[PDB]
Amino acid sequence: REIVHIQAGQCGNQIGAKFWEVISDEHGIDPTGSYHGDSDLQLERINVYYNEATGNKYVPRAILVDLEPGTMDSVRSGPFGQIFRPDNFVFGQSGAGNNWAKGHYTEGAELVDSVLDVVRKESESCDCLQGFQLTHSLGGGTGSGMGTLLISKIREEYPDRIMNTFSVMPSPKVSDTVVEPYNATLSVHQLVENTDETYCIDNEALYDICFRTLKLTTPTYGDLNHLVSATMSGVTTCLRFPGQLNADLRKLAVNMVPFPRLHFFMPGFAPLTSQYRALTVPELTQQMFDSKNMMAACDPRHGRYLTVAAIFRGRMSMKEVDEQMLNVQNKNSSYFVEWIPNNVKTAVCDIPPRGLKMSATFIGNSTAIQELFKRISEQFTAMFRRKAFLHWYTGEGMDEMEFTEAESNMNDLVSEYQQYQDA
Amino acid sequence: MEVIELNKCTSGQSFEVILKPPSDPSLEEIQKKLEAAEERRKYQEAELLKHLAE
Amino acid sequence: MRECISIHVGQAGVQIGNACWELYCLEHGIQPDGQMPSDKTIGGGDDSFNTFFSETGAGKHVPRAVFVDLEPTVIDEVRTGTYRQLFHPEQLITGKEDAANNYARGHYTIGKEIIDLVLDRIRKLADQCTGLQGFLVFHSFGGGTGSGFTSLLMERLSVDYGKKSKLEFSIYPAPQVSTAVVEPYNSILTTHTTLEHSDCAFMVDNEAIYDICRRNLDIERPTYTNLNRLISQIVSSITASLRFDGALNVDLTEFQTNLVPYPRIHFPLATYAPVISAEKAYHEQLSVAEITNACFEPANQMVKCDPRHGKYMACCLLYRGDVVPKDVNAAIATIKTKRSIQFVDWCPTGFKVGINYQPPTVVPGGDLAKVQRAVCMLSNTTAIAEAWARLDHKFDLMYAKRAFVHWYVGEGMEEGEFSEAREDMAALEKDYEEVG
Amino acid sequence: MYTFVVRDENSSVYAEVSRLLLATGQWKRLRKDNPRFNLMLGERNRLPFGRLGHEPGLVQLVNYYRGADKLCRKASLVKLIKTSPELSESCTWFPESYVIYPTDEREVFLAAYNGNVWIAKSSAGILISSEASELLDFVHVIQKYLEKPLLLEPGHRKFDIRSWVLVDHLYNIYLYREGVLRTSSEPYNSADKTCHLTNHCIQKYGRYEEGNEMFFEEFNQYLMDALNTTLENSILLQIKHIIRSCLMCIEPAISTKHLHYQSFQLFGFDFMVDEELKVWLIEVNGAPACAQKLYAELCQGIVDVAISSVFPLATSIFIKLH
Ligand SMILES: Nc1nc2c(ncn2[C@@H]2O[C@H](COP(=O)(O)OP(=O)(O)OP(=O)(O)O)[C@@H](O)[C@H]2O)c(=O)[nH]1
Ligand SMILES: Nc1ncnc2c1ncn2[C@@H]1O[C@H](COP(=O)(O)OP(=O)(O)CP(=O)(O)O)[C@@H](O)[C@H]1O
Ligand SMILES: Nc1cc(C(F)(F)F)c(-c2cc(N3CCOCC3)nc(N3CCOCC3)n2)cn1
Ligand SMILES: Nc1nc2c(ncn2[C@@H]2O[C@H](COP(=O)(O)OP(=O)(O)O)[C@@H](O)[C@H]2O)c(=O)[nH]1
Ligand SMILES: [Ca+2]
Ligand SMILES: [Ca+2]
Ligand SMILES: [Mg+2]
Ligand SMILES: [Mg+2]
Ligand SMILES: [Mg+2]
Repeated sequence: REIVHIQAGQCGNQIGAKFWEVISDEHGIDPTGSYHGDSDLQLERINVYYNEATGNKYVPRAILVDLEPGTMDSVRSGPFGQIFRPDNFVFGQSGAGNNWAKGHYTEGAELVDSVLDVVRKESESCDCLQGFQLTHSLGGGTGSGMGTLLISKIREEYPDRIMNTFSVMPSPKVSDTVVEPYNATLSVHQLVENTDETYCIDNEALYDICFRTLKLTTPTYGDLNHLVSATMSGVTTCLRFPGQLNADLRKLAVNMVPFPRLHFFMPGFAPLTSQYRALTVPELTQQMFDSKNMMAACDPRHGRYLTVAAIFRGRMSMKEVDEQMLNVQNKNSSYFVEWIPNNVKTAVCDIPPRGLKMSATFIGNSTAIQELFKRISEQFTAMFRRKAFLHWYTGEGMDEMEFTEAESNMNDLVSEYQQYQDA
Repeated sequence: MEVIELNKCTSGQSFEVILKPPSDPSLEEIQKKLEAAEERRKYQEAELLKHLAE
Repeated sequence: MRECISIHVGQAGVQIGNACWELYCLEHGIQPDGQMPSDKTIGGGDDSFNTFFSETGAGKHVPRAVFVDLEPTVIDEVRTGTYRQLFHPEQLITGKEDAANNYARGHYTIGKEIIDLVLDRIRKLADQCTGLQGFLVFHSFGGGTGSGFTSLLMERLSVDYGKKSKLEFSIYPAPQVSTAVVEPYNSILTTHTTLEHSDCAFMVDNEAIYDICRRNLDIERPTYTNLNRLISQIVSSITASLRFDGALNVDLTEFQTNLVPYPRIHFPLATYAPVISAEKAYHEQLSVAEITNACFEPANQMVKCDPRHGKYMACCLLYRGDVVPKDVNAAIATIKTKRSIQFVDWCPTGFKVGINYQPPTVVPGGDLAKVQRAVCMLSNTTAIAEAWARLDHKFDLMYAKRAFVHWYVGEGMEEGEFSEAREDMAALEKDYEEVG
Repeated sequence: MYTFVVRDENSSVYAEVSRLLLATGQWKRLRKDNPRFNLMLGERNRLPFGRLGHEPGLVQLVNYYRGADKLCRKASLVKLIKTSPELSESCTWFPESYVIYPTDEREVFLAAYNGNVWIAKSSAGILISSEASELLDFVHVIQKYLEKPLLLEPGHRKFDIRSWVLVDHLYNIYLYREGVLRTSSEPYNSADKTCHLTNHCIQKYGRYEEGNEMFFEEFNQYLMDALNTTLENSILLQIKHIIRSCLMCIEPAISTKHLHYQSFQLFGFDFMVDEELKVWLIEVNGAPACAQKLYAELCQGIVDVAISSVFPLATSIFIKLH
């Protein structure tokens, strides 16, 4: 049950590269694609993310996409850079100028067919493809505009497959250009329609975690990406390792998404330490439900959980885990909807991440995520009411009506979350 | 309390104790329902592809 | 001699089937390679164990069994495991991708494409029967395949084998052992569609098995292996009458005659005792009176409910080991004066008793201690309706908001099937109420 | 902390219990339909006992015993006493009673009938008569009316005694040390419902004791002054005997020992005393109210004995009947 991974644009490729570093290390794959692990658990489900080539070589089922060569040259020169299939680097030269229209309609449209050629070749050598995961940001041009164009084309060619994204949401605190709210608003509408699960990663929350909790005076994008790659490893654990769970992409979406448009998840991770100290189960459980450990800058106490997955990694007492999960649900009794019985799942995997004896990953489908879309909507409207910076988009053939519709659609999404928060 | 119907073999025995006395869809229809669901899936997919074509 | 065909559907059905056939082989002296030295008739026969096992000319005893699952990982363990040589490859059927915890996907989308293959493989087993009795069907309520494909299969079995009995062993969902959030939906949908096709169904609540493993086996965190080896003991005691010489419950029809006076109300409660830890250093053996008394303790039931607040329609006691009728009757006498046992007015207040002198077999290296005597009580009591009420309430909570319904409509199921199935369950709950 | 739900808004006792729980700071009240509670203060009718005790890792306790209605309905009580061998048709402390439908006992009542005053009543409507035909013309119970009650002086007036009994989850039987006499203000006339029915509403008067309620200290002092005996000796021994007999009779049917959820329940036993100082059981109430001045004490006792015993917090007012 193979998964095809796609990483698009600068953010998408830098976070994607770290993800492949982390899980190659977990599966025992060295920078040359040779396996040197010591546990058969590492190979049991290796084909979910890796093809097997002769010579005992494992090659990520990964497609690297960008409209300029720079970031993918850095990937190819990076650690584990030689592990990727050279044919799977698909790139242009023009760039997308942080412009959703260039990614979606002009520059990106010139390149998308060759990306689909690589997707098709990867899918054709799948015994039984589960679906796709895309890593990208929403605030630039290639990941945002060409990324969502890609999702639309993949849906057209594979309408019965699952599509997941790890989507980095822009924040003025960690911003490259002023047009990020435009690019994000245009993309969010695409994601509402064309993904089954979107992990919402807010650069504001990542920065605040690095500065306030990790005691990093000057966080870099690399520091932010350490947190993301750790979270992506934790959320895919149940696909990658022979869990008793027997989970695939569709089962995850069925259990997490009660209404088709409400599929935007707040992820979280624990521990986050500024260390050799042993973490007890009560500490792990308390931290993973703490707003300060969550990676969308939304307060869960401002909304209600529809569904929650909590994934524990390492050797620990299951009985202690259950006692803490019950205790934390008591402390948050007001914050779980009561019309979805038993909507908090506990999963456990024996293999711990590197450098930790135990950890926990949190995935919440919370109505508080509406705060994230409200922030974007506000920043969008402050500029759009004066039509500021629009010429960059109308110069690529877009009309103002398409902005009005995208804003209306996101405000609708906010209304739907509020509807179920008060149910 | 009366014991009745006591049967014995080399493997075991059985009996009854009384404490007190008292006081489909056809093949064609299944095929039809399966085909109706398939057609609804086909209609929903055709609406999707029309939407993507727009 | 009349053959029985076992059909195991989805992960729970298959893994429980593995545990059962392992135990059967130990009870009958069949080695994992299929050889059975005690069987002096080579290549055939009509002994009682032949109801469950056919024979090849080479002396191999082959289960009359089909394993079906929509993804291959569970059945692949059968194909490579200890008892791999026992089954013919045609008996192990796998698809490519599963039903994703979705009744509609198992019933309509994927079921439509594999049902004809499954029936062909069953027909091949049926063709080797001289007098097929019918089917024993193992499955979960909660899984997409166990709920959705099973109900499709039961419908087609009623078409293709109209005069044959069909018994179910059904795993009822409990959040303590990994459930999907939509398992109440799947359970109601499959019960509605299967109700008229099943003659007698034994529900096993994973919550009860889980708690028995915690309390009596002192297992902190029961695994599926722990659960299934206990379930297989109970299944074996229920089916022992079909596989050994005897006069009680000797064919599938007798289960209906003895346990089910009303067709829709066909869910007998199973209670089992004793369950004793094999790691227990010092253990005193329990008498006939003590194990019979334990049959009226909710803590030993396969479904947690309170029979004191229902009425009995029928009651069967199935003993294994050192038990003679005189002790059974003495124990029953004492129990009647001390327990709230109320029968419906149109049924006799009585018990059908079966004794098999062979004590229960335990898997070497298992968690269950060998005991000198054990008993399984099968009682049709209205108290089991509590399990339906619990499930219908969870269904109602979610369906009022239409939560997760789009996953089912997306597979071509109509929304009206939800309320149709729920209304059938409402009438079922009312039926129990009128009787009780 | 601990969690509870309230499903009977009309209960004075448990509104006070809920008040105390919240005032401990270690209990949180949830919405009525939240399944993740430790403690259910349930509705009087159709309480969903079948949904209790199935929440992973939650100890669940409810303030009603499933099956206790057998004791707390009039026809049920008659049937239980007649058909239970530990109580017997020869039961000496329960007035001769017959169940009559408008299983039926019309003929045996007519036989015994053939002092002949009976009272017809139901838990669903009260007629005291000396003639058999009038009662039948009027599920009901016909009970021998106690023609010679003990009459308080001055006033020549009837009364009944209410005892409060708490049965906890271990089936310990606790008799609250304070009972109430509910008196008639009118003089007793054996030759008008007000002098024959002691109910508070029917009387509501106040002339001899406030709200027609006399408590045990005054009643015991009266028994000493007028009859040279005590409340414990002449009456309370019989009351404790009757309470224990009733509750032990149904214990195997209702006990929650070895059940997946636990029950406790507060009961209201009502007694009559005749002029020979013999005590008669009249009825058992399954959802009693309390006397206004005793609410504080008994409700705190319920929290100490029935709730905190299962859910511990970070002299006894009860007599333990054993
Ligand atoms: N006792 C027991 N219960 C099981 C076992 N396997 C799964 N379950 C229960 O079965 C239900 C889940 O259904 P499964 O049988 O795994 O699903 P399936 O039939 O394979 O259907 P899909 O995987 O959705 O296609 C849950 O309630 C599980 O707890 C098992 O081996 N033993
Ligand atoms: N057999 C009997 N002999 C004499 N008096 C009787 C009697 N049965 C009932 N009574 C009188 O009738 C009054 C009310 O009768 P009953 O006990 O049936 O009403 P009730 O108990 O349902 C209201 P509550 O639940 O508050 O007690 C009692 O106070 C008692 O004085
Ligand atoms: N990344 C993940 C991981 C899991 C992970 F748990 F599998 F790891 C789940 C998840 C959640 C969940 N629930 C969400 C909250 O409501 C209850 C169900 N149930 C399940 N499964 C149940 C059925 O078997 C397969 C896994 N998985 C979701 N996303
Ligand atoms: N977390 C994280 N965010 C990034 C990274 N690089 C860029 N961003 C954010 O991504 C957005 C800019 O998009 P980018 O990927 O650089 O543009 P693209 O190449 O056109 O897709 C802004 O919101 C940046 O804050 C990164 O490496 N990590
Ligand atoms: Ca160009
Ligand atoms: Ca033979
Ligand atoms: Mg950039
Ligand atoms: Mg499965
Ligand atoms: Mg009353």
